[PDB]
Amino acid sequence: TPEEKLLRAIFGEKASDVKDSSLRVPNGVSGTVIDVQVFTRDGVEKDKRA
Amino acid sequence: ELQEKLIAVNRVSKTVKGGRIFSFTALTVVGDGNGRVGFGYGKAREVPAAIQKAMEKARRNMINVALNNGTLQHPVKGVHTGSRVFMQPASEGTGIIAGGAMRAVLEVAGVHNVLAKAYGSTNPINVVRATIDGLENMNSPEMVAAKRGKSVEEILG
Amino acid sequence: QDGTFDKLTKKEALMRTRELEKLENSLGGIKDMGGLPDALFVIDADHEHIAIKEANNLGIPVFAIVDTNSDPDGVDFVIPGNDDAIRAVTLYLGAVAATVREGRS
Amino acid sequence: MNKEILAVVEAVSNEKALPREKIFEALESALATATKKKYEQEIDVRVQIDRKSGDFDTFRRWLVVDEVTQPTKEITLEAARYEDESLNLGDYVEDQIESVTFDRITTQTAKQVIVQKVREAERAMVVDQFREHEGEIITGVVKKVNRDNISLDLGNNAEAVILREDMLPRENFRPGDRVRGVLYSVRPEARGAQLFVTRSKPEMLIELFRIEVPEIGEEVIEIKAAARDPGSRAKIAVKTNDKRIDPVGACVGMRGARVQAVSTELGGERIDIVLWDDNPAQFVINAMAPADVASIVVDEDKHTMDIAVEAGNLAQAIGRNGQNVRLASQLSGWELNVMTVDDLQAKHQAEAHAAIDTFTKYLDIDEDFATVLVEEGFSTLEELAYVPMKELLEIEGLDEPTVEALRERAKNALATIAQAQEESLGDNKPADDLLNLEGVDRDLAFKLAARGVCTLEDLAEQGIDDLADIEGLTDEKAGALIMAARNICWFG
RNA sequence: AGAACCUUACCUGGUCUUGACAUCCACGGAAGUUUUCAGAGAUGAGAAUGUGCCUUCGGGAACCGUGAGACAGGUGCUGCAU
RNA sequence: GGCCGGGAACUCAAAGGAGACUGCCAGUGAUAAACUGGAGGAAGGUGGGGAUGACGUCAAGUCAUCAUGGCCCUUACGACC
RNA sequence: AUGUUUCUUCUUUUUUUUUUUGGUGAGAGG
Repeated sequence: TPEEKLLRAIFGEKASDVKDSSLRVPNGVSGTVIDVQVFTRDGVEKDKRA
Repeated sequence: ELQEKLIAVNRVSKTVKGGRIFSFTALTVVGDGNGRVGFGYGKAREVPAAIQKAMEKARRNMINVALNNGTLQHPVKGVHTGSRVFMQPASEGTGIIAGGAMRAVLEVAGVHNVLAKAYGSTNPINVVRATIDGLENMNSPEMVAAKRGKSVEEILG
Repeated sequence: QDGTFDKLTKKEALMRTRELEKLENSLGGIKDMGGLPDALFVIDADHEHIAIKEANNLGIPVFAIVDTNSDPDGVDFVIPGNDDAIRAVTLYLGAVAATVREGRS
Repeated sequence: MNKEILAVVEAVSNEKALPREKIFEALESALATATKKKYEQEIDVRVQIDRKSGDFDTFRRWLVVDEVTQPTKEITLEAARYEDESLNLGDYVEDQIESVTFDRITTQTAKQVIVQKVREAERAMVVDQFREHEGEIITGVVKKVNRDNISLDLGNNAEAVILREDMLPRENFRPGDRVRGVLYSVRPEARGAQLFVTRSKPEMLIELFRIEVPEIGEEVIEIKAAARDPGSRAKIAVKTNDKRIDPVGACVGMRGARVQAVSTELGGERIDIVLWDDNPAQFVINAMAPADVASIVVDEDKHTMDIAVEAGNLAQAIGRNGQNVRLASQLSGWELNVMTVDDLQAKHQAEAHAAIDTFTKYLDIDEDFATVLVEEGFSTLEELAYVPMKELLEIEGLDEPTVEALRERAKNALATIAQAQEESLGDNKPADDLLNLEGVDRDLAFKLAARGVCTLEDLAEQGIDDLADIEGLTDEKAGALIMAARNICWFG
């Protein structure tokens, strides 16, 4: 659409009518994150938290 | 309103090197029936436009006659170029007859009692100029009591 | 005043200004008139005789300055006065402007 | 991507006849607003779209101000000039910020702002081009019927409203019906209908006649006045400068065809067409049609006219519920009193007797001399006191000494009547009771007492509307005085 | 914008007359196919043999005959009937 | 043998346009119209040419391009070789 | 210098749409 040609222009890095979703997780439970494990298959770049 | 009444149709031509093109002179008359009379002169290249173009002049040619009791005043001379028609009085004679192609003109003034006779040459074109011109210089008894005598009631008796 | 050249050739538009200007001075500032007025003032009836003919057929009362050579057959208000002067016609025009100063209120 | 911005700008510019610049300014504002919503904090944001590539940079805008009220969106001129010496009050300082990805959310916001810009550009220019329609009889389709208004669709996303007072009393519209009406008001309101359409006001009648009568559209015939009882009866006054044209006959048309077309569009409203006259009395005679008027008496001072009719015509002159006299009065601007010839003569005899009694009582003249003054047209003590001495000297039997004595007596009588009014209220009643009301000066107390408000109780009983005509009394000051009077009389 | 047959509507002679061509009506022949002939050719006189698809499978469209036809055919006239 | 490489300069090939209008200069002429010289240009006055045949005249020709009212043949004026 | 005969005409009344995220195995609650 005209607007969609401008949606392709500036931040078309956002595909078209994009909705890039992270691991947006669901509800029902509270909590406190006590322990985080990160396992990396060998060869892959370790990020800063790993 | 304008109470149309239409009469005339006959060809006229031009005779150019192409040929002769039949224009159509058509005449009529327009009036209320109670005092306002006046006509228009119309012609075209056909019949229905000429009766429509003659209308606009008849809107601006209505001339009053001070219709006394839906008739005339007194015998007046409608002499014009080609016809010398009299306007003979008939005070409620209850007869509406005038000249040929003048009768349909004197339905639109409204009258019901008058006599006539188109003296001279029997032409439909000098009629409608004269049958208003006869009606024009005609005046009701009040106006010719307004000027002569300088006593209105004494000519009235 | 804004366009009139960028829609056709430049050669055409001077004919338009020829059409505009010669119909500007000859149609005057009378384009916002009421079309059929109530009166018309005549300065001289020698060659403007067509007006006093035409202004009489619709019953419109129209004036007339007369000089020695013209006829009153058709005009309504015959006023005498010489038609060949510069300030005197404006003295006539200053006189009617006093009336037109009342001819607005 | 890049070339697509140019193709969208060109398509929208050509289709909506809108400046590309106005579309970009609005997209920048839309993207700035969409960016502001992604931050938890209230930030100021400027977006700039490149006009060749369609690429866009987003800032943290800092409105350069003299005094900072919002440190999250505003920066002082001294601090802004530390970064760029060229900045002035009202400029923006920027901050490298990640431009919002053009998702379908920003896309929807951009679409909404474009649509809103088109309403304030394309649709605004369409309304400007339709300057005639804004005033003439627009045609709409009924979209919705409510109890209090009808919503019309005019096309091109333009909506108009007919209010309940703007409808004819017997009209029943359904959704999908076509309706004509005059656009009488355009309001630039931020919410609601912008276009107000009437079928009840006199302008609807005038414009229907303009469309149906070519001679009115060509300015050959002028409508001078229109008076209307919507869906029942109207009167129009017509004038022409061309003596060859009957203006009434032109508006009626052949056998009434033109006036019947207008009447049919107005739900069978009866339309009288009258000749405008420059003489008020002759114009009122014409306005009273179809009733025959026998005589008119004009009171110029009261702006009223007494209309005598034959006893057989009285019911026609008044009309059903006074409709004929009311429409004639609205058309002329005069107050019209319709009576019989016998009643007019009885009224004039009663007025003459009251004037004779007044002159005999106050001028110390005999009844014979008072009768001569009334026969010469004097009805009030004010006329006798103030009229030019020449008019009084034209009366047979008045000499300059007698006229001077008569004027002195009339002035002394007016002064005695004024003083007796001031003593009835203003020297005792409105000098203590009505004066007590905080704010009443002696002049206002005498103005109140001239209306019969002589006491503080009389003032407590008034409405603001009853006092609105008193010179120097505003509605607020009237309301304050009435409340002060009520506080003393009813709550003291 | 091209007269050996053709074109050709003109002429001689020899021929069918519901006909060169069209649609329809009943029924037959399937359609198809090469070749021997009275004859100038036309037309007409013959012999060997064949038979795709749908099958509501008591048969139908694409092709011709014989018989009644309605018509068909008209470069036969009227350009001052258009 | 542009035949075999090479080239996008160039003829040619073919498209959307740029190019001309009395635009400018002077004399003359009613400050107009306007003729024609001076200039540059590929071309100078609708640059050379074609296409488009106004209202209409010959009631000009054609029924034999086709259509089509009457007329007659319709065992023939129709049809075949 | 000459150029038949009988032969031309003229304007006011006709016109319906519109479309009918599964299986298996184990455990548990009622």
